[PDB]
Amino acid sequence: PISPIETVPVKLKPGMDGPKVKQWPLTEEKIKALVEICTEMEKEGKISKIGPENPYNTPVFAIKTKWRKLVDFRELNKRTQDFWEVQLGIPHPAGLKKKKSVTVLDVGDAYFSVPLDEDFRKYTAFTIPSINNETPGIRYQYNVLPQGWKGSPAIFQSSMTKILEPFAAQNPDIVIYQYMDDLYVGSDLEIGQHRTKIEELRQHLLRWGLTTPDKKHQKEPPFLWMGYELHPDKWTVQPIVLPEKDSWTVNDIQKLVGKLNWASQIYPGIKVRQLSKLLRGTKALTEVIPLTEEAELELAENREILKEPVHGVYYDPSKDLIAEIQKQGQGQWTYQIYQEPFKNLKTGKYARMTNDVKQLTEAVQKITTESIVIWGKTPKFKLPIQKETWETWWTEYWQATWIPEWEFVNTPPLVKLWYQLEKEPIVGAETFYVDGAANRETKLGKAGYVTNKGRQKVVPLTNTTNQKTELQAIYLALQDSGLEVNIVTDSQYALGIIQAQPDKSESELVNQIIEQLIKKEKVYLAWVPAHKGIGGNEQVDKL
Amino acid sequence: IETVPVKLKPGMDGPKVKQWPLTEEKIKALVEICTEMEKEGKISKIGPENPYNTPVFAIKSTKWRKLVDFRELNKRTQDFWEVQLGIPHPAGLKKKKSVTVLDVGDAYFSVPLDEDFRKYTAFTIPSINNETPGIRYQYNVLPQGWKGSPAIFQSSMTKILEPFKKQNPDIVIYQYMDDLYVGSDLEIGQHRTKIEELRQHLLRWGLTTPDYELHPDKWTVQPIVLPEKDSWTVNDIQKLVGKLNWASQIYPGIKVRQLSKLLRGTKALTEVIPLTEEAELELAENREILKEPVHGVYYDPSKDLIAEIQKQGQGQWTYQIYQEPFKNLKTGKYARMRGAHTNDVKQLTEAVQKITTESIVIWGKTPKFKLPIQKETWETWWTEYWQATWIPEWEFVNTPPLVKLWYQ
Ligand SMILES: CCC(=O)N(C)CCOc1cc(Cl)ccc1Oc1cccn2cc(C#N)cc12
Ligand SMILES: [Mg+2]
Repeated sequence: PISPIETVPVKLKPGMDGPKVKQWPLTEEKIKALVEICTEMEKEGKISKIGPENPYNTPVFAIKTKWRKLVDFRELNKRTQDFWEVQLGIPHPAGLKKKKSVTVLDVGDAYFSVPLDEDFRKYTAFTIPSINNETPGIRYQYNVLPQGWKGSPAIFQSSMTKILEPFAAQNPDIVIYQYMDDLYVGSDLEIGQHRTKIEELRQHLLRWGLTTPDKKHQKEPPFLWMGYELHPDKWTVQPIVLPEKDSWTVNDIQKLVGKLNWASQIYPGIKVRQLSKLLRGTKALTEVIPLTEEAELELAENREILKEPVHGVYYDPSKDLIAEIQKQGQGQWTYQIYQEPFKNLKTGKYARMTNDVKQLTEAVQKITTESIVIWGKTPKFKLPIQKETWETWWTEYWQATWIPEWEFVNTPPLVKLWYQLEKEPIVGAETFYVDGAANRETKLGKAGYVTNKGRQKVVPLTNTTNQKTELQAIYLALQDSGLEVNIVTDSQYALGIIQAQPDKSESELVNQIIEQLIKKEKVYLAWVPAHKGIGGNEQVDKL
Repeated sequence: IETVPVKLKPGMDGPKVKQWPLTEEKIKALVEICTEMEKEGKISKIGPENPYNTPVFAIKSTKWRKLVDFRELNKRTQDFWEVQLGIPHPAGLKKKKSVTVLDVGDAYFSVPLDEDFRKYTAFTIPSINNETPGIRYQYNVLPQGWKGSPAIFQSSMTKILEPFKKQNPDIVIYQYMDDLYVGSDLEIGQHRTKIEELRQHLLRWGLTTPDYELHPDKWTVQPIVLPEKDSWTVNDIQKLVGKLNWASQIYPGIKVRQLSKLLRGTKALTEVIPLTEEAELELAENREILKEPVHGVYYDPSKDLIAEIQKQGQGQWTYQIYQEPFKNLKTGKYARMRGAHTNDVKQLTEAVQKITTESIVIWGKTPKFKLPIQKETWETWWTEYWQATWIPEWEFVNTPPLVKLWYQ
């Protein structure tokens, strides 16, 4: 019940007054069950009865083998100061250590067990109607953390934390995790000692006014906690079920791709590429979207890896931490986090929002951040790239980039750079003076070149853009050239794309250019100011 | 001692910046530091009724220092430390032949902080895996890193430095945050002596100081240099014209038409075109405009300073500090000379700190950096080589430069 805990002082947001909300009378049958419960928790000191001296007020409702009392504190919540933010996010099972025993304890009636700051109790007042509605109303306030109030979770937390401290000191061999209204207590003491200490905790708590489950009612493993299966030596996601439907709604696609990523912390190889390409189409809310063909293969592959159940181990800090990365295709990567070879701590995927290597770097970041969060260190990495490849790319990349200690793993699809541009123009190679263009309104375009040997081309283009033709120009010079070619363009856009050494794209143009560049033996690409009058006479022909 | 009351800019609420997660090694270091500091009154544990927060980090000799990032709280109290208690910036510090930087942040830790202000200095030591709520402190004394601390303490500082200033009327002394910059035109050896005098003098008055030798004589806008070469090619002319054209955005007096006419006929890139006199005069006429400095280039103190850094390869970084595009107030270069000892993020971080130190000396303000690095990467590894007490503001670029040699 209400505890000898010291209250946390609360005040209202600056220059605000307490709620003075309206109370429209309700069912006479309701008004009955309300007072039956309302004066049964007054006798327990959770509420009191005050006169009309206080002007604030809030509304109260009923809901249902019995009834239950509810107070929409929305108007008060908007008016009370902000607090420390109740912890955002959850401990990941991958980052717990195997303890010989773990007991779960849920505190009964938590918020009602903690006193509410005295000089802020006036702002919790409500009125129970007198049926006749002209008959007078009985006024109550709260003496404890009201249900669903803004301050309740955060004050409750700090009361619990404080109450734990005296026991945490007498017993440094046990480990209490806090989560909302639960306590999770592990220990590596023989099951007799551990069961003795659990009862020591319950009694401790009970003397602070926090009821808690007896050994008879202490939950038994595996534990069904926050969508996980917590076995005393293994963890897994709870059973995940994917529907076989004919039609699919926007919402139905949202709920599916969620249950899949969820599954991907521990089921390796899961993909969501084509499945989500669909929702990205429009912001439709409940429109029906035809399952596309590629998506269908993805869902079939996901269904296959989900058919068998997969488990992860927990963390042992004495054994180092490893992360391994696989490329999957079309900008999809998978990785595993483990300490020994036959069970993973957890798994996951990265996706491209680009060069094959850049993406890898971004994935090593994603993992690195996640490791720091979950375990407090970074992994050593096993990576599908030759050290000489990496050293070449970063030394020449315009961003600074960091690569924690890593090792090469000769497990394809290896990650490679597919072509490199020449640093200086090629002697004994034809030089191409490309350009391109189009008309905003007309949407027709022209691309061509003019080489030093006097060769010249122009190709008409429909449904093109000043930028899409500037890349067509380059593709023309690659189609019509020997194994060594010098190309010259006035388009920074096109120079930018090619210099980025992209490995693939959705733009099929760029893919063809890539297959040309991988085919060529030596290409030097060079940039000159547009409309400056040096060999750019090729813009006249395209113009 | 009485507490200087600190009001915030009206309509501003205190900082609410989420705390980054940290390696276990650094959490452990922070818990150590704070247990000590709480023991000495410097900070106190606070409850949930305090909703503010300010990130904390751990940096480094062979010992861990705490470093609080008060960037948000500083902007939210700017009147207090810039308008109300402002510390004027000496325009002659940049002209000294030598400037040593002295850490004096330890002076603050004795001075109490206004009781009604402490709530906004909240910070949190995080926990691994979210296993526990987080340990919450707030400061009871002027905190290192806050801009109000030095402003509050300048009275005491002006007094403590009076005997030294009278004895050494030519030595300049500026206080930015937790550091004194002392410039002299003495011989390096005299300078280091005068500095140990000031250290001893500060020690005689109860100010501890532990244990960068900057030289703002070589600090200007460095000039853009065309490549000099014995022979010139079709391609060379083409790089050369491109560089000159971009400079036109800076010196509109770049006269180059006798070069465009140079190779008018589509020629191979390797064609070694010869030199025209009419052309070569447009090249010497242009190299001269390159020696002179810009026109209109002044420091507007109403505006913010902007730094852009480019990676150059082989351990070389270039930088420009400007306020408006193309009107450079200063440009320069950095080079870390330790291979098999230095890596990219170390260089960018040392670069960032040298540019800030320069900027404090020249202007008493810090620039906002345009960093060439992935946001998440930088938010993970900057503390590993951060050695300064302040933190400038930053943002990240994703568009690369056109020609890096355009700046060196
Ligand atoms: C089934 C348990 C098991 O046996 N192991 C080896 C996992 C380690 O879990 C803990 C370790 C320590 Cl040191 C203390 C407490 C531990 O329990 C939990 C930690 C986090 C969240 N929780 C939610 C529930 C439920 N419902 C229980 C736990
Ligand atoms: Mg913090």
